[PDB]
Amino acid sequence: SALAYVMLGLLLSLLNRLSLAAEAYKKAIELDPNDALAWLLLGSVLEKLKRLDEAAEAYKKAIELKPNDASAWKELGKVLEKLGRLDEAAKAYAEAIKLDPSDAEAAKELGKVLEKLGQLELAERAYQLAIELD
Amino acid sequence: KMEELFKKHKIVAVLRANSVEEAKEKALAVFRGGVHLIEITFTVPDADTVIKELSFLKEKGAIIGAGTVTSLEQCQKAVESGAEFIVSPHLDPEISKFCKINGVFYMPGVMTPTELVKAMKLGHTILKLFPGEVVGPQFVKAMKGPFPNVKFVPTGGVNDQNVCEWFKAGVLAVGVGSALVKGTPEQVEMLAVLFVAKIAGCT
Repeated sequence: SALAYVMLGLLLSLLNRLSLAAEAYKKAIELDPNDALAWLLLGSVLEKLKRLDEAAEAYKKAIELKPNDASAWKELGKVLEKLGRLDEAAKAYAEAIKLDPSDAEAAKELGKVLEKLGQLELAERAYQLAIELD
Repeated sequence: KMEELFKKHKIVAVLRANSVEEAKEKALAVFRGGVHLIEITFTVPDADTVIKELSFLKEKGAIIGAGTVTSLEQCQKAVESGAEFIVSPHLDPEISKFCKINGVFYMPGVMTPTELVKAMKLGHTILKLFPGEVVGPQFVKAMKGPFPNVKFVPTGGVNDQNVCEWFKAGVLAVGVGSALVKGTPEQVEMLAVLFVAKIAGCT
């Protein structure tokens, strides 16, 4: 039943009933607290539900399970950038590039965070990395 | 050997600071940024104490060594401090004998073909190309013919715009110093993860 509720949340996410999908992922979490897919999907659903403070907590719980997901770190960078922790998001985008230096999106989004944070030289070096990848 | 460790991490942090506490901060940021080869130059006052105070990073998987060694008596304090490799900007034959007997890896400074031959006769096949901003990657690609065994780790003129030119020429690693040293102890960690990414992306 742990997997079935995850498939239920995926189906509900296809019908834009996101709040109903979040309840499905949470039920699979109660059944198995170590299901990293349930945590990662819950973070991406709450991100679109704009529960950004709760969304980052599920993304951190997903990274705590599988600490080598460039998708989870990059998605945590989107939430923390929209939430307001620009320096904590740049540290999250950094861990995403440590795992995959070919992620053209993570390098482009890190240059945007650094450009708003101050260091144009650190941002420019990140912009050129993303441009060379694609 | 140390060569296989140079071939893996492919980057050496030529750390130059002013105080002892300033050096320990930048070494922590560089290691957190993914760079495991840290070259602590002896121009830093009391560099033999910085190397022995960073001994805990050798458990975390860091290779701390002493760089810019002018005299052999300076290499005495370098080996006794706990450095795992000795680096000099010039070729000093008496330092090579001391590092061979004590069992420490030594990378001399070479700029000419004759300085390379004299360093090869001492048994060295891994030389430091100082200053790389004068010889250029064309030098490394030129010595690939007559000396197919020498492996260069340049120090000068190695920036992010041409870091792939050095590697595609035939270098073993690169020693970035000015780019990694400049910045706050949090900008230094970010500068490392950006430099490690470009090296991994080179063809």
